[PDB]
Amino acid sequence: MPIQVLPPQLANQIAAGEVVERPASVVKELVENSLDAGATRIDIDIERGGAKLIRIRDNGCGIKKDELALALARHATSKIASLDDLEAIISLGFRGEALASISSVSRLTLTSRTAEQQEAWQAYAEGRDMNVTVKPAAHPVGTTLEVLDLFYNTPARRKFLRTEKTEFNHIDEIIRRIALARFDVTINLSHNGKIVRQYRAVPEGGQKERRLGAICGTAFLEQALAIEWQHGDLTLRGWVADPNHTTPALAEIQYCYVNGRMMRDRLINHAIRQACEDKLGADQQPAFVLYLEIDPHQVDVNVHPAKHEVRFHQSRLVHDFIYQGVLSVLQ
Amino acid sequence: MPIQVLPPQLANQIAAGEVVERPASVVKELVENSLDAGATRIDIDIERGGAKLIRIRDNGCGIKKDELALALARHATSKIASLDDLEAIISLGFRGEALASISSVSRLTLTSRTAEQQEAWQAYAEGRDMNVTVKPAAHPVGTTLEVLDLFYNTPARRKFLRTEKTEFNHIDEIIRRIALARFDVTINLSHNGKIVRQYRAVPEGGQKERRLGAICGTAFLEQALAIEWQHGDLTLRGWVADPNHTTPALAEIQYCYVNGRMMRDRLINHAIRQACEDKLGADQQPAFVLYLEIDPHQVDVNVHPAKHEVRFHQSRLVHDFIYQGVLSVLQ
DNA sequence: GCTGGAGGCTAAGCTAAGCTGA
DNA sequence: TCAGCTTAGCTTA
Ligand SMILES: Nc1ncnc2c1ncn2[C@@H]1O[C@H](COP(=O)(O)OP(=O)(O)NP(=O)(O)O)[C@@H](O)[C@H]1O
Ligand SMILES: Nc1ncnc2c1ncn2[C@@H]1O[C@H](COP(=O)(O)OP(=O)(O)NP(=O)(O)O)[C@@H](O)[C@H]1O
Ligand SMILES: [Mg+2]
Ligand SMILES: [Mg+2]
Repeated sequence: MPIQVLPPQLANQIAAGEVVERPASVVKELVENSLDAGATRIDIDIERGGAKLIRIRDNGCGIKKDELALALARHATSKIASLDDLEAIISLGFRGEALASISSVSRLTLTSRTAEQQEAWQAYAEGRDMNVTVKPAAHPVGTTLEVLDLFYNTPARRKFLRTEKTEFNHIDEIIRRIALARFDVTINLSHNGKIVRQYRAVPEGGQKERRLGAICGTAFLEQALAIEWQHGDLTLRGWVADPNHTTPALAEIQYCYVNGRMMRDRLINHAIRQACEDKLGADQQPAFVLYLEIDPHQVDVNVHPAKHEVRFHQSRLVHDFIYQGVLSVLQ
Repeated sequence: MPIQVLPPQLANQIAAGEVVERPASVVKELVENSLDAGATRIDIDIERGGAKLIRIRDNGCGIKKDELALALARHATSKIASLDDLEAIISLGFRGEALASISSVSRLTLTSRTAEQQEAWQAYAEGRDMNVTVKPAAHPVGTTLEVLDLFYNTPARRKFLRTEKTEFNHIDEIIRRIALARFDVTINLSHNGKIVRQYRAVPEGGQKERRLGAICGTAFLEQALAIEWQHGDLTLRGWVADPNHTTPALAEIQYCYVNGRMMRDRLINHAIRQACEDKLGADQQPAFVLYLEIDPHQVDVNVHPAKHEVRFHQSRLVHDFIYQGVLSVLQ
């Protein structure tokens, strides 16, 4: 058997194996792409638990017609030009294996119109080589993605899809986590056409209690302890629940963000777990939302396909900083 | 800010961010390539903790000149042709992004000679466009990879290399895990030219115990309890230590394999952790080397870039099966 | 003697609570 | 004001 180059559709389907875990991961990737384009209104429209239709609409800068084809392509992005840019990144996007993977394992139609361009355009990728065709359409300034029949072309991945309810629950979990990360963009979720969740954006210099309550819950809000802890460029803000009377209903909310990204990292969770176990004695594991800010040069984020976990250049210092911050919180 | 295709060197450097974590990951990837290729003698030579030179030599099938050129390329492999092959994986390779990534973040000089072809060939990929140069060389039947000056051209990642000692410790850990996974191949590790570890291959139907002692110490062997728990298609074989007198020195040995690949999976580790914490006190978490064998269709392995986390189609059944197996072991 | 790095399910069905229609 | 339907929480696989 010879060493032969995989056809681009097959290569993208393999990339979809790591970056597209469930319909929830498709919603996360498309929402992040909209947020990086400076969008303020995000309208997500899940149908049949994401298996049938996932539609995301935004009021972002859009994708001009000629570059629409290269947007759907693989290893093609407008967020890095060289390794130096990758060292100091601010966007939620580095590589071009985001739209390529989803378009490979589904029927992805990309409708967009930039503010400068008068007329909107559609683009969808099909075939063994994933060629893209651009048809004219009507849309306001912004972009709309429709992911239809997810894993239609990969029978094995469809076998992995769970029931309609659980898949929407995972999509709702990702929407809630994105909404907390950015308290400045309105996110409107809708399942089977019936509105499920609406978060109205609090403007810069506003009250953060209302939206956080709508996402976390009233119990978390009345039991929230807002914090601010700085040892230099390391700054840890956010709300931590009180462990004295935390209920199992509140236990599900354990989110941590590093420079505005969703972190499911071992180091940070372990630091909080040690802090909780030291000033309590047992694993009550109280609810918390922590926003950590560091120079992007002290952190490496190109570590995981879905960019959940992160590698810190100052691992022991960051662990000590988070541990001291949570220890101060429990006072 | 236009959408531009990333140059191949940059794209491969980004892939290296996820697949090439440390010199240990480079040793793991190159050793896996040799085993699947069919090798009985693997000779690894780490110099200056992997930072200066990593050389892996095998007695495998080798790579002919034209296929040698495509070996260094990205998305080029001889282990999958279509999705059906990806469903029915019996090899340790799916994508072509491992050698492309290592050749991107280092000076990779692949040298090989197949059994049939007359003479050996040395091939290396260089430049921002990653052109491949194939010069003549001398080598017996098999292949040799030399990774020199790891992360020389990526200063951002070199700062993450810890020391000479720790990097070799991680390489030694991966070598011991590979050796246990296949008791069929001789693996000879050498640091700065001084032999550190030698494991001689036990012939088919041979006694495993002596090699297991060389990898996990005599204490594991006097405290070993072999198992064969089989329910339906699921078979959990291997050796588990006794928690009655387990030392912290033995606690480092917690390896688990799914269809003969090294798993750092959340579901499996969690199941063993629950089983140990139910029939023990003070979180004893005893040492174990357990081989799970499952139908290749009921587990998905294309889940993580470094392939140490699997997605099971029957998550609850597999968790219960492993939990029951370890619970039976602890009596 | 000092120094790195942190193990840690997941999903479906049933029952209870709240809101809307008769 | 009471009954029925939908959504959330809990339990077992
Ligand atoms: N909603 C949007 N509005 C405007 N531009 C967009 C939008 N979505 C995607 N784009 C652009 O289109 C390109 C498509 O590439 P993509 O694969 O999404 O890159 P990425 O976001 O950097 N990838 P990743 O690292 O996986 O997150 C991006 O570089 C964006 O700049
Ligand atoms: N030691 C070796 N001996 C023989 N053939 C080899 C060897 N190493 C690599 N090859 C061949 O070169 C190709 C390149 O493999 P590589 O780029 O590492 O990806 P892969 O191993 O096929 N998949 P992945 O698990 O992602 O790394 C393989 O398909 C093999 O056919
Ligand atoms: Mg993207
Ligand atoms: Mg490989």
